[PDB]
Amino acid sequence: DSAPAQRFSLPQGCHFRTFWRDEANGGSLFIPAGDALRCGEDGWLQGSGAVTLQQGGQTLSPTLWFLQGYPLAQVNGGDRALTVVSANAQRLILGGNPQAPGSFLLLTFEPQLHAWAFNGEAIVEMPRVDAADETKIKQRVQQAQTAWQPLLSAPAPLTFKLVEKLAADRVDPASGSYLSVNGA
Amino acid sequence: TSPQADSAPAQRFSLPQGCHFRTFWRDEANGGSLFIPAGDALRCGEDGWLQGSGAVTLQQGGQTLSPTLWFLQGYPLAQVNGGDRALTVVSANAQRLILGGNPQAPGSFLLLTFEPQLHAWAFNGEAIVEMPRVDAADETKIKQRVQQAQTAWQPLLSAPAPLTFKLVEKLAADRVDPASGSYLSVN
Amino acid sequence: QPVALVYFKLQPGEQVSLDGKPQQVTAGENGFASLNLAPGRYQLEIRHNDRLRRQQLSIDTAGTWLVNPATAGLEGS
Amino acid sequence: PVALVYFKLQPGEQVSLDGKPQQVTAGENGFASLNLAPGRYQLEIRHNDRLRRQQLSIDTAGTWLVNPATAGLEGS
Repeated sequence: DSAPAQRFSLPQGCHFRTFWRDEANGGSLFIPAGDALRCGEDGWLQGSGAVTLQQGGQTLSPTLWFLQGYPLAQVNGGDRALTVVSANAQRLILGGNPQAPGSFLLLTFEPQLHAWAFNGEAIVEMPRVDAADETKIKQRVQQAQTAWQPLLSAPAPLTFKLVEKLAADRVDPASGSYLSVNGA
Repeated sequence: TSPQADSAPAQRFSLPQGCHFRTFWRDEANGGSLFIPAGDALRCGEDGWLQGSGAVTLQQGGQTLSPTLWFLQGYPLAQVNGGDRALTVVSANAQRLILGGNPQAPGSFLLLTFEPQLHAWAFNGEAIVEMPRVDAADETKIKQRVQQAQTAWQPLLSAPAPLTFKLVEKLAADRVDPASGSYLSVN
Repeated sequence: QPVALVYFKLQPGEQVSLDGKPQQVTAGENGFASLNLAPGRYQLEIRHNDRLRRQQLSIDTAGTWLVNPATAGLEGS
Repeated sequence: PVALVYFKLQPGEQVSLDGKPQQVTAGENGFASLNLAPGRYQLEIRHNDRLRRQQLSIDTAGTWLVNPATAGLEGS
């Protein structure tokens, strides 16, 4: 809830950050030092890596993409510099996409992955007054699609939630959405 | 040398008939389950908190655990059972619960570590005795205080056994380890 | 008829369903929502975007259940 | 190849690797670490009679996050 993400280091010295609570469940997470992993000058892990998770008779081997130390699933921005607008144990908001500055991706924390995962929720900040024009809606959404589609590890279902302002202070930052435009 | 204890309070949950219990439950999105039967030995205190002994069922990873738990002021306790005795919960958090208020040995406390897989606090043998270091220079006094504490707490022990006694000048209930600063350990 | 309380975490935006039928429940204190269920076998589903969490509920005895629905399709991650 | 292994530890908990006492202290948020070469190690974390155990199998370079389970849990 109010808890901060915990920082962990790779042997080389680079740092990653996620939520790990002690469930004494025998669970494990292994992040191999890999050739696709990079360290930022800020000391935070960046890049992609295959992780091995084991818990309760299930092994998962997702390829995760790190941004500012945060492990992300279902998104691979390669080297693109994005910003984590907000991150907590419930959700992470991805922004700073110069190609669509008023658009964001929502990633919900997946406990079994110890990472934030993209499940299709994109948020587009647009004045309700402007949304009285189906053409202006289409252009804003087309722009967000163009900017975010290349980062979708698996190009996947993309729904654009139109809001007047992102509520980074809320668990659901798209609360108050007035319109939903399906993407591709 | 002990950090300050986590301040988050236990979450309150109710039974069908209105009584309540309190523990820590995190969403691990893994199919985990906890079932508390409205059993006959479980009564509601006037504080509305569950009290008494009950078998709880926990399932996760295709595995089941069926511990007998003793509810004291709503808190699920394992490896300790005082029936209808009233004890003092000095502190309770996601890390540990400190039991005191034993009339037969005031100045003595039991440490119970939170067991995530049980969603309950379990006793693992740790007892704390508040005793000045000057008194501890006399072995007659140490033997007296530790024997009183053992005699006082052994009736509540599911499996009666030698307890490890950590002598502290003062209990640090604000810290993760309330026995931080223990100057001697009798076992 | 209802003999057991079932508690689960429910965030704003999430829809809970039982046997396919959405339930109008709101998270009370602690971020937990509750359902009162009679004896029976139920499939609990929580949906938000493309995320689906599922839990099979076997209700027989009177009491309280705390459940953590499992996310489906993590092997595809 | 060397790997870092992180685990949650509470003050007063004793850590042993293959029976050998390890003077590790928990850090930010009660997390402790060991740097290990390739091989198998028996991690034991004891809090009085409480025993948490996990076999660590190190082979490649990287970081492990582990949550050792409590042995002999009441109800088992």
